[PDB]
Amino acid sequence: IRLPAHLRLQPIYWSRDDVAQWLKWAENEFSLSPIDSNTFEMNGKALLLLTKEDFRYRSPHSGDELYELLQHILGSELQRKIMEVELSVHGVTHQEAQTALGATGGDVVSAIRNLKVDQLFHLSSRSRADAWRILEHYQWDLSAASR
Ligand SMILES: [Cl-]
Repeated sequence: IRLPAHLRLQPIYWSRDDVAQWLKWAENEFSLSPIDSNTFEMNGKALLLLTKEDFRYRSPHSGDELYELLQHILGSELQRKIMEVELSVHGVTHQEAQTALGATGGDVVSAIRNLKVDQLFHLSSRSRADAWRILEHYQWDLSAASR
C-alpha cells in the first residue's frame, strides 16, 4: 500500500483539499467505484463526525470502504471522544481534552464535568467541592456561572 505523500495520517488536521486528496488516493489504491469529490465537501474534523450510514449516503458502493479505511488510519475512538469534549466546553483545547479524558479513563461524561468544574473553580475562592456541588445541583450546566 502506497500512501499519498504530503498527506499526514492525522485526519483531525485535514483540510477540504486534503479530504479530496485522500478520496482520490483511496479510489485508485483500492480500485473503488467512482467517487464524486463534490460529495465530501468538508474538512477532516467533519469527516470524523460522519457515521458509516452517512458515508454510504454519499457513496452507496464504496462509502463503507472509505469509513473502514478512515478507521484504520485513525487506529487504536480517542480522536472522536476529544471532539465531543471540545464540542461540550467553551475554551477547551485538544490537549486539555486529551488530558481530561486520560484522567477519567476514556469517560467523556466525567471529563466534560471535570473540565467544567475546572473552569468554574477558576473564578471563585470556593473549594472544588463547592464548585462540584453547584454544578451537580445545576445539572452540569456551566452557563450557570452567575456570581
Ligand atoms: Cl486524528
